[PDB]
Amino acid sequence: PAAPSIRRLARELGVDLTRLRGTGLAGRITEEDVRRAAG
Amino acid sequence: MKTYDLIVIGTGPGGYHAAIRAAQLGLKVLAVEAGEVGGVCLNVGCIPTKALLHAAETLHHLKVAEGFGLKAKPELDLKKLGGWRDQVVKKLTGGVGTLLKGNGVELLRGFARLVGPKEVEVGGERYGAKSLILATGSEPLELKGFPFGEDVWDSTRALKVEEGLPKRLLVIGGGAVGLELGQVYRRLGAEVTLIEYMPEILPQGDPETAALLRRALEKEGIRVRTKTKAVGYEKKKDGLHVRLEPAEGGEGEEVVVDKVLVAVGRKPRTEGLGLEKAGVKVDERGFIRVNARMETSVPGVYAIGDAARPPLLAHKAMREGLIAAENAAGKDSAFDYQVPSVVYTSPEWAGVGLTEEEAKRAGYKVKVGKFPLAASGRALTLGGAEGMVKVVGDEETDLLLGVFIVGPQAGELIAEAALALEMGATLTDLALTVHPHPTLSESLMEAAEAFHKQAIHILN
Amino acid sequence: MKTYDLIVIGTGPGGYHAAIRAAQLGLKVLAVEAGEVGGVCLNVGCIPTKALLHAAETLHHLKVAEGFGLKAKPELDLKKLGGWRDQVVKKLTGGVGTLLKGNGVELLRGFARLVGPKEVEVGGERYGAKSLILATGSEPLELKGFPFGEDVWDSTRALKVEEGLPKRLLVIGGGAVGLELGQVYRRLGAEVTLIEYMPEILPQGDPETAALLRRALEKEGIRVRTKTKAVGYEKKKDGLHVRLEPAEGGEGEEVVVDKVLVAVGRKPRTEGLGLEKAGVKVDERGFIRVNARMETSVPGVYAIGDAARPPLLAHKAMREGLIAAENAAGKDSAFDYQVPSVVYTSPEWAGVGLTEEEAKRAGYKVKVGKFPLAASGRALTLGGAEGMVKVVGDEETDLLLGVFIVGPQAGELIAEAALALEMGATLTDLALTVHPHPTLSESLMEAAEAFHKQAIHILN
Ligand SMILES: Cc1cc2nc3c(=O)[nH]c(=O)nc-3n(C[C@H](O)[C@H](O)[C@H](O)COP(=O)(O)OP(=O)(O)OC[C@H]3O[C@@H](n4cnc5c(N)ncnc54)[C@H](O)[C@@H]3O)c2cc1C
Ligand SMILES: Cc1cc2nc3c(=O)[nH]c(=O)nc-3n(C[C@H](O)[C@H](O)[C@H](O)COP(=O)(O)OP(=O)(O)OC[C@H]3O[C@@H](n4cnc5c(N)ncnc54)[C@H](O)[C@@H]3O)c2cc1C
Repeated sequence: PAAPSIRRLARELGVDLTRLRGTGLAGRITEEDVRRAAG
Repeated sequence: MKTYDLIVIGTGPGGYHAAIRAAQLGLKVLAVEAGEVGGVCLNVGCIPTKALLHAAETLHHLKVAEGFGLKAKPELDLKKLGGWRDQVVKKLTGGVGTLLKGNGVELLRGFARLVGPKEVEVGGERYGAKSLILATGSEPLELKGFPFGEDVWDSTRALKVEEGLPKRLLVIGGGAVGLELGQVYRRLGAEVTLIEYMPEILPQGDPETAALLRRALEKEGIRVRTKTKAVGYEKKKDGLHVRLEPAEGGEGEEVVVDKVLVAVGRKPRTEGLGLEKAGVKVDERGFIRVNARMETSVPGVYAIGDAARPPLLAHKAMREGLIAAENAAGKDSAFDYQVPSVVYTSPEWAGVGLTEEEAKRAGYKVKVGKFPLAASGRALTLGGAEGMVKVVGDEETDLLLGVFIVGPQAGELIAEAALALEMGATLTDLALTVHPHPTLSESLMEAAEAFHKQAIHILN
Repeated sequence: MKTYDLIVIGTGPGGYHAAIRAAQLGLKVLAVEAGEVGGVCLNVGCIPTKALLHAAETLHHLKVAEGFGLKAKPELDLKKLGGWRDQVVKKLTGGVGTLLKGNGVELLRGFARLVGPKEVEVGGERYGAKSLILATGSEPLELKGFPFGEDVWDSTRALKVEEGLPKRLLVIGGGAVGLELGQVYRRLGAEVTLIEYMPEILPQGDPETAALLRRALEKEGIRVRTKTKAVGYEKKKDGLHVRLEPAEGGEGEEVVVDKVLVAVGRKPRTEGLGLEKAGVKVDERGFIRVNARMETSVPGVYAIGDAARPPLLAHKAMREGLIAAENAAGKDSAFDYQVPSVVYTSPEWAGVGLTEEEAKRAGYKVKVGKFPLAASGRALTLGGAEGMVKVVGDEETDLLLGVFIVGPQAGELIAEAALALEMGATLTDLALTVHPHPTLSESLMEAAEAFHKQAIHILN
């Protein structure tokens, strides 16, 4: 799963993490992944 | 005049955290408290119980200490102990009041009852607010055939160890409350028999680590009877004749004790709160229905802690209070965190995440790693290595699923496990973190290595 | 010429980890040990010192215990204490011997010396292998003007508390060894003065938390002199007249004690090891030059632990042994981990990551969060707070950079911080992890809250 900070940021930016594909290590969702999806 | 953006009913861990966070976010808060500030945890729960447990452990460890040359004839004065306990509680509850005031929170004493969706009545006076946070906690659950009285105590009465220790004590309930108070009384000289209806104590936790705790308590002389239920009793001249019976029923048995401690659970304080006047939905068990945002069926009204849903734990209530306050302040927070649970007995018990059974039920390819404290150098330097760490993970993804610990400082070590889960750590991540040597925390690192069949301090 | 896949010289934390891991990976291993199996940590370092500290803390805590009704007239038998210490050490070293044999490792007792890149000579016999791992450790560093003798002790001699406690002890060195042994002697009844060349004790760690530890030690009667260096001494009828001077030199002052403990560092045991016959490069200080793979200047020859590089810590040596073993086994491993450091004094001190200064030098926009133990419910239930948690992070990315803790169990709590750094956690990740209440671990969570000016139990 995603780290607390990323999950919280996603709620703030209205991003649905279940629709994202992380670009981090093993598919890990990064903060930039969330920000990129946000706008 | 005087208006509020938020009214918080209850100043327990949940309530005072909700009030304070709301104040930090710029809301004008009114906190209502019918009894002692701080709630159950600070007044008659966590705090006084942990204080008693520490005193008992200090006394108890002197036996092992004789082994390294510390000779003494320790005598524990119960009246003095009670006084210290009271001192610790007063210091903390006074601290909560100071924090509330320091944050600009208005404290009102009295029993609050809703009379509408956004209106509360306290002592005949009405108060309204755009947001209401219900944090009324819970109370000891009464057991059929054992109504609370002079001979049947709840946890609150059991805390007053200075009011005469019973020669023989029967504890009903193998949860955190019964186990902790049971060990306190045993270490203070009472004979203690503890019964649990389920097959194992701490039925909500890992059976393997829980069993090790039971065995440790039995070693101290506490007679633990699992798969056993209390049916009733009758006061006699020589004491209370309690009737025990198998969980499924059958062979009736009687045990004679002087006092009975009933610790079979809690009941949410949601009756007579005016919920039926506000339109707030409550489930069959009495818990206020809430979603991830801690919101009830009424917009603007939130519920947190023991009154909202189990597990009935303090750190959970505190976090839920923060979420509710943040949402009342216009933010968008949700509770999606891992909640660890700790038993402060000695050895301690702690767990977080999924048990093997739960992980299996969820579809994971369950695999476990185990590390016994007997192989811990730190444990030995502390006078005794008794316990173990078990890690539960998925064999295919290597993802960590749960961690269960039995041993000294288990409650402190579980925080690392909680973080590991929150960060989506794999067993490899846990094993690769360099834990300080010698420390008890190393048991987590090694349990992970064991998961991979390559632990160093034990054969694989 | 007897041959093996790998020959490990030394069976300390690093060596025995290397030997075991290599064996688990299918290699035929020979481990050579010139003294006691288990090295410094188990024989004259970590283990016996932690044992003594636990006994001292147990005795010390009884004073606070009187506060909660525990009456006692403690009498500590030093011979019995030393006996227990020896007992703990024997159990652990014998344990390492059983692990080595249980893993199929061949143990040879004697002093190994290289005679070539891949050949070692022990007791006049030659042994060869494809890979060699040098894990020879270190020894107490001598101090100019204070040659070790009957009145000038090294850490090993200091451990023998049953050989009479001096009335007055002077400790030279404000590192982990000096502080721990200084406190052991103080708690056992001696007058103790500790001197440190640098501006603050634990010069490698955070100055703020280190200062809190110093003040705590000073409260117990231990006189700590910082920015001060010992130059020499003169033995007179009334004791040892030690000459002290400002770090940068200058006016001299004198202090009189009965014994002196020199704990200014360690010297890697790399002389007389045959390195000059094998082509292994060593730096000015005696450390065997190595890269992240733990490889020396000679292919197939690795060096780990104290013999390879500072910090001179056990857990570090252990991990390095695993890395060297894995690579000797054909894997592609490398050491690139956060290494915590712990001081087992009471309160304990622990740190991992970057200090405020290091972070700034690294180019980060430094921001800090602090949480005092005085605001901890758990600390109060344990007899009274005394410490703090300080988190260092980047105000722009919110990334956690370092964590420093002073208080009870600091050593156990730093592992969570180590994990956080390895997982790339932010201050928010830490603040959002639900730590159990009440526990000392909560201080890390609240320090993280404080970093964002929203801690609950303290005014921001
Ligand atoms: C013996 C014992 C030991 C425990 N040990 C632990 C432990 O170690 N760790 C742990 O996590 N948990 C422990 N718990 C459980 C923990 O105490 C609870 O989970 C926690 O206190 C719940 O917080 P809360 O804010 O929801 O409710 P509570 O703390 O119960 O607080 C609710 C507050 O609301 C007030 N109130 C209620 N109704 C009204 C009303 N109508 N108007 C005004 N005020 C009202 C109450 O008087 C009270 O002060 C223990 C419990 C017991 C009994
Ligand atoms: C008083 C004290 C307390 C300490 N407390 C701690 C603590 O709490 N935590 C911590 O992390 N660190 C602590 N340390 C430091 C820790 O002990 C070292 O970092 C650790 O022992 C290093 O492991 P090592 O395997 O590299 O070396 P060592 O443990 O020194 O082991 C090297 C081994 O090689 C053997 N050997 C050497 N040369 C040869 C040769 N030529 N042939 C054959 N055998 C040979 C030695 O006899 C020895 O057994 C402490 C040190 C001291 C002095």
